Amino acid sequence: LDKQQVQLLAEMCILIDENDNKIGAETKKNCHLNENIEKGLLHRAFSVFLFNTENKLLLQQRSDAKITFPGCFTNTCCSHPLSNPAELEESDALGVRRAAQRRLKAELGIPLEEVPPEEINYLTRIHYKAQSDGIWGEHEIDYILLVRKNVTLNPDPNEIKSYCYVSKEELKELLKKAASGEIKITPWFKIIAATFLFKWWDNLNHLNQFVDHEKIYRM
Ligand SMILES: [Mg+2]
Repeated sequence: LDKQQVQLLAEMCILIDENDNKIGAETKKNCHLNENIEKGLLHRAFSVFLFNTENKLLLQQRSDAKITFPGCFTNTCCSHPLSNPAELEESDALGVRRAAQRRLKAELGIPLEEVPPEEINYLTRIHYKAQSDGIWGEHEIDYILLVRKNVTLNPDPNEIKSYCYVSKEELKELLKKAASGEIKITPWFKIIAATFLFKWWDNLNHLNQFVDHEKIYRM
C-alpha cells in the first residue's frame, strides 16, 4: 500500500453509537477493516459538497493510492473528524466543521482562510455501510456539509488524481458512465446523488427547508 496513506491509517477516529453519541476512539485502520465493521464498529465522518457561483459542484477522482475506493469519482471531500479536543467539539457540529476545513486544505489545497467553519453549512446526517474489497470498507454516520464559494485549488496528488466542476447535466452524464462501468463512483456519492443531492442543488439559496439536525437518515 502507498506509504503516505498507510501513515494516515494511524489517525484516531471518533467511535460512536448508532445515534451518533461518542463512545470511544480507534485508529482509521481499525475503523475501516470489514472484520471490525461486521461486529458493528462505527465512526463519525463528514462529506463536503462545494458549489461555486456558477452553481457547479466540485468533484474529485480519488488517487490510486487511496486504500478504500481508489480511482473513484466522488463529491468534494469525504473524511472524518479526529479524536482530539478541537474536532470532538459537538457544539453546532464545530468539530466536524473544523475537520472539513482541515481536510479541504490537505486534499484540495484550499487555504484554511477560504473555508473557516462559518462558511461550512451542516445540513443533516446519513448512516451507511459499504465494502471496498474483501479487507476494507466503511461504516459511518456522515455529516453532510455544504460550502458555496469560489475557492482556489492546489490539490495533493497523493489524495486525488483529478478534480472537476460539473453542472447538473454533466453530473448526470457522469452517473450514466458509472452505470456502464466506464468509470467508478464511491458508495456514499452514489447514495447521496440518488437521494438528496439534486434536491439541495435546486435550493442552494434556501437550504433551510432541507436542514435536519434531528434525524439520522439510515441508508
Ligand atoms: Mg470512514
